[PDB]
Amino acid sequence: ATLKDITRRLKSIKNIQKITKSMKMVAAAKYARAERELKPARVYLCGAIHSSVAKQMKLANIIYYSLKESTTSEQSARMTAMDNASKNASEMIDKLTLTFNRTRQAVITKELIEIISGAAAL
Amino acid sequence: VALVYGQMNEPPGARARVALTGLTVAEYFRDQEGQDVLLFIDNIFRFTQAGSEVSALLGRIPSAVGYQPTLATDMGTMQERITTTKKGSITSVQAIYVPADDLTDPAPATTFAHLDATTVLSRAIAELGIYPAVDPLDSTSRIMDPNIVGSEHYDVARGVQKILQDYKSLQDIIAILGMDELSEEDKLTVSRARKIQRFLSQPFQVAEVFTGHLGKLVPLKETIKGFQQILAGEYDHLPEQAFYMVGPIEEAVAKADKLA
Amino acid sequence: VALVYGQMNEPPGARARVALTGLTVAEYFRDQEGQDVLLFIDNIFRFTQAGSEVSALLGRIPSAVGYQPTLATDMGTMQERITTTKKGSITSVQAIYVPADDLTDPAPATTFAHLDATTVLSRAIAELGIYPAVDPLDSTSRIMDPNIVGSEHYDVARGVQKILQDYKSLQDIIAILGMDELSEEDKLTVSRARKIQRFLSQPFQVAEVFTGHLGKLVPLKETIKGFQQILAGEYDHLPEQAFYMVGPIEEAVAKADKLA
Amino acid sequence: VALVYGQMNEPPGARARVALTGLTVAEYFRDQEGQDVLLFIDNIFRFTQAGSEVSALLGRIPSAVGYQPTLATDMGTMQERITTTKKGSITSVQAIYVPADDLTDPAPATTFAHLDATTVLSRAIAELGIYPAVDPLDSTSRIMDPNIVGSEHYDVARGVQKILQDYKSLQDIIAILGMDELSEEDKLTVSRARKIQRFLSQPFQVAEVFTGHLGKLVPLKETIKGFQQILAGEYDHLPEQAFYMVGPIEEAVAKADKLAE
Amino acid sequence: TASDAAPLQYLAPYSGCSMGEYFRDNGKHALIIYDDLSKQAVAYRQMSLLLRRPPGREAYPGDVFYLHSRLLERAAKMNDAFGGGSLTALPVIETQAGDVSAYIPTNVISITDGQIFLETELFYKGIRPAINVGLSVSRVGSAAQTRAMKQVAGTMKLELAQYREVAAFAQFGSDLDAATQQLLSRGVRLTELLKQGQYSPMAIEEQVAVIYAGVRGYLDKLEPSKITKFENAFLSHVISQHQALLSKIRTDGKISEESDAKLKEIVTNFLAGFEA
Amino acid sequence: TASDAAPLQYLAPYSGCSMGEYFRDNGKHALIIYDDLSKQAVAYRQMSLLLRRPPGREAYPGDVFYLHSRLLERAAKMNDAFGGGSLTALPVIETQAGDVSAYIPTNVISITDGQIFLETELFYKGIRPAINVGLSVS
Amino acid sequence: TASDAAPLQYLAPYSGCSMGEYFRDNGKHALIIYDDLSKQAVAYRQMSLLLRRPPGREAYPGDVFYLHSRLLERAAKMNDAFGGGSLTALPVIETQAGDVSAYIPTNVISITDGQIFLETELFYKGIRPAINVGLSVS
Repeated sequence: ATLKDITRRLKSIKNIQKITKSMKMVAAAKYARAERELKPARVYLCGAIHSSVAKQMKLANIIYYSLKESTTSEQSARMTAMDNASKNASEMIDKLTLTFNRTRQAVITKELIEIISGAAAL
Repeated sequence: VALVYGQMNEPPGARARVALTGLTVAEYFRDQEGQDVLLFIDNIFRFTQAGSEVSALLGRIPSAVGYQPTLATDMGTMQERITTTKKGSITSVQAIYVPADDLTDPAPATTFAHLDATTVLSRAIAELGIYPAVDPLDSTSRIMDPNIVGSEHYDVARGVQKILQDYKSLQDIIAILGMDELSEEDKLTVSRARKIQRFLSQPFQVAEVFTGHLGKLVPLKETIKGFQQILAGEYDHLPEQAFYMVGPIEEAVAKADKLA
Repeated sequence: VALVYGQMNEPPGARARVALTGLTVAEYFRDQEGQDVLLFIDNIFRFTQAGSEVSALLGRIPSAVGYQPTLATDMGTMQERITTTKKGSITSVQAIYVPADDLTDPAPATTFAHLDATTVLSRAIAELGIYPAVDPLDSTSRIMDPNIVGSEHYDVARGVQKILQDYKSLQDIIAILGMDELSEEDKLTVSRARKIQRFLSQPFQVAEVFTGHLGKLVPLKETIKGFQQILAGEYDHLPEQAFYMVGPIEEAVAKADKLA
Repeated sequence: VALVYGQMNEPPGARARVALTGLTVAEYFRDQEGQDVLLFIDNIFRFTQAGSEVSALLGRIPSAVGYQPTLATDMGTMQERITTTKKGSITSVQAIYVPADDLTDPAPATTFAHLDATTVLSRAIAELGIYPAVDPLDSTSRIMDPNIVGSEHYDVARGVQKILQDYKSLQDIIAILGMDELSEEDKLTVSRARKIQRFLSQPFQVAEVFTGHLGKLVPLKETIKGFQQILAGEYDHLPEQAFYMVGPIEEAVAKADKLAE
Repeated sequence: TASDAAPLQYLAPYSGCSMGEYFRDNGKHALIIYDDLSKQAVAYRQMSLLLRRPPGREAYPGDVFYLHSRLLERAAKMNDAFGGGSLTALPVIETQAGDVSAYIPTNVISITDGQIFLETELFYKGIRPAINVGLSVSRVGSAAQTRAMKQVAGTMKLELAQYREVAAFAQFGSDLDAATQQLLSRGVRLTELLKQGQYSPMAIEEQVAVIYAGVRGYLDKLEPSKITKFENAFLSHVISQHQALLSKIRTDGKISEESDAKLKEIVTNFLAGFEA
Repeated sequence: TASDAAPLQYLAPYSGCSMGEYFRDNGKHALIIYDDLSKQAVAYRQMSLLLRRPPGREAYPGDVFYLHSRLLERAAKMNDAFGGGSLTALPVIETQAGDVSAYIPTNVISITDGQIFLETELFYKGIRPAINVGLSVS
Repeated sequence: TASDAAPLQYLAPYSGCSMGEYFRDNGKHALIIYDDLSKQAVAYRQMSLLLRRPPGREAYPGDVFYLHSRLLERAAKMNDAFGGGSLTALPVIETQAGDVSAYIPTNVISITDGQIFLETELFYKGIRPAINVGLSVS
């Protein structure tokens, strides 16, 4: 580990955490809209969405149905997913900072010990 | 107040001792007149730093992170003179500077060994207009134990914080999805929380020459009751601004009156 | 068995020489009786530490991390007597304590070069509940040669490492986003890797009191095999938990039934 | 050309002085003849490493990173002679080694102040096969002034740097979160950046043994223009690879076709 | 300079300080720039270690803090009783890889009344001067701003702080509400107004006139790419044609309700002109 | 305590141990609580840096593991032929940010016969004693 | 080897070099492998500290670069005027945590005419030799 290496990840996981957090607030928004619009229609990085259909994969009246549903489920899915992604990014920003300060400290002591070692051998 | 100063131009040894000098003075109003003195060391980090400078000058090998080998004793011989003896007590408000934002840095780490509470002033809170701008969730105390403050005190306090915490949660929702999937319940935690946040602000007699307002020194009893009732639901009808910058709950009531 | 001891309670010099003493006993059986010896040492790191304890007292400028400048030669003239020869055989197993978990520490760091096989234990793995907590991508053996263990062995071995290495690189992304975004193909390495990782763990008689399970001893061909099949996709239907804490693969299938 | 040598097979002492000898030869042509000199030193770090190597035997407490306590002044009284005066002109090109690749190391760190222009090379760039491996965001010149090179020169340069910076920031993020969510506005700068990153490489005439490519020398206007167009969106159709290891922008266009199959 | 013996590099800042004190003491005002305090610290460290005094962190002597504090304290605002003269000091510290916590950067930050933090990332992103507005500070604050400036500085400071909260979202803002989408816009325009070429310092009246323009919302519909061009020309115009309004702003020291209205028209007609 | 010379803080645990040893040595049973070995370690390190002994990992002198092994080896369960008595030691060690890999914590884990790790998370979340049941051992 | 005195380990490279120059100076061709130059540096460091020469960066003598430059400059191609013989050297250096930027690693990379960098990641991945194309040069 290098303070410069650790500061890269930290720099970036700090961003990924804010992006991810922002994407959920959006995902919640659309999902609000959707649960309402969903109401009526039944009387007629998105989580494991596209795959769930993909695996098990191998009019209008119902087309608007599967659609009006597949969007509540999706905006639902993206929401929770991005909710845990920043939950993960946060455990990491807190984890990396500790590695950063252990190293930061360690680097300073290591140097001084080198100086002191050389001074003392004169 | 008596002011003792160790200016930044002074040599290590002077900025090293001035906190002891201030200490000496305070010990008098306790050991000679048995009062309850207040000691303010601004700032506790420059004390430690002065210690290291002196140490280095005396040619002693620095320890971890470059501080003095005697970091813990230099601190202990001073901190320990601050207590409640049978004659009286000295209470110290210490301004802390945390290096590198590193709370495990030897300077700060050592220092917390002695602290019984933290008063976190917050710029965010200030922005709510709320003053004193103390953070109700970040500030802490060792004596917030029912076995020490008594269950009532302890429960109110823990009541105030949770509500303040819960509201914090909702804060995100409100702004995005709009303030209404909010339950007969979720709408009450907010209301009260917002009343509380305000009830926690207060007018200082020190700022009278300026706020054109009268300072309030609310009593502990009045404090616990105040918040007790808001939690209780006794003033849910009262409006937010009734609680902004007042003393005892009674004033929250009267302000409401003048606010029709 | 002959027992020699110089434990944690002795002054440095004793700890600095008992290894030599156990060592000598072993050398007698090897050369004076052409005997096949077994030599167990717990812990050889302590000999080096002992050396670092007296070194300042001998008046030496310290080398890196405060260790003695003679660290390597001291390990060397000692490690070089722990060896098989034309006269006799010494199979020696030495426990090597790694300070602060740092394998880059001069002590452990300088010891790698003296072994033919190394079992590097990991806190991370141990914390996952995998025992023995052996790091599969960090342990090695000069016998891991096709012309010695046979290519069947050599290919399963490299097979297992390759899949765990692959899982290892996916981990960074799995860490923020989980598995969802993973490729169907990538998710199969992950499944297999997590099943291989679990199948590498096993109950020891000696650790029965803690595993809650009966110790198992698996025969080499049973190991080569069980790992082949896993690799080969013959158990992609079983759950991971079926593989955790078992001996032979046959027991992993069973556990799966019991898990229903 | 006069040559002076004190190589790596010499004792610290020789290494602590050849630069002086070299520099002394050069000062003569500057002052006593008044000519335009070109001074090449490879590598001036060696002068400073030379000194650190005997320093302890000179009985000194070490400064940080092992260096001698007189590093900066030792460097100062020397670097201050390597200079253009009213009598003559020196154009010194000094190679500067960077220990452990750390630009903050007391030596490389102490030398920046002695320069008017700096070309910082990076193993992270080199590692990608981009030669010369100059770091576009860590290289500077005192003449990168609109008042000196002109605004076309200046706006292009800064234009190229903004986009490489813009792309640097996104790098770590599309790394994990991928590229779909990015705004077409932002996936175009990823594009252009990756092409510029390449258009900045060039086959040197002294490295054909290395690149397997004929060396190209591009004229200042061919450069400014080539970048101006990439920045302008005028080649968003050609492939990145077309921009790698080529001289002038026309070779990037030709190379596109050759690659076209 | 570089080839002058350590002790002269050491002294330089004090000997320059004295020179500025002659003004301070005589009811006159003086400005002093120490460029850099980093190099002088090095000069001092060099003598300390060669005289064999004990070395502490980074090999600096235990009295390196005291070397700068005794220097930077000689700057001060006197009382009329003493002449009302002053000495302002702009000390420069060179950080490394942005390590504002390294030793010398820590001392001096800790001694001075505020810091102007410059950043490479900003610089290369086009923000020149590279001032990191969020981390820069002025303990003195408004106690030193003019009423004219405050009249504008204040809301600018605030929308910026607000943008800074949301900025990161921009580049992935696949669907942000128009509330925050608003702050991103004020954000980028206000930011473009802080840009500046070198060697061309402005008169406080010219700065408020331009700041007023975006702060009031006039450049909100303008293209980010054009604010630099707008200001330049807009300011060229009022420095040409309107030196009577600027003289007002100047004199009245603030933006009267009048001059306010005059600026409204001046910018709404200039802008119209501008996007023709 | 915090105000006694380092040498006294350094000494303290050995003295208490000798007192516990009387009981161990006479068919009796004692319990010794060293609170904390963290601070004793810094007291000993202050002594060691002042004596000028080479500072090593975290500036701690090379023999701080022995400062602790010697002490804790004395807790022990004697057999009948020696009284059947015993000494039980519950030494305390303070970690920073839950970092149980630090030099001192590791030292001490490599001496005792198990650990009881209390977690800050647990503590706030209301689980007290804040014991970490998976990590802790006997 | 490991039990030979530090000074033997230290000398060993120069010794072997000299045996290679015999061939180099006589129009013959030699190839020398220094396996490895890491352990020699340690030997040098030890010999050197025991002579009381002040330790330098990382505890090594301030002249470890010199220690290896002096040696490896000897590998060389002589012109026909000197026999046209040659000496080719393949020195080995051990990195830690694949960190090639490390001080010693770069000290030696800055003397030789290229490097072959082997990564454990590539090795485990199946890429053997684990040559890292990008980071190796000639």
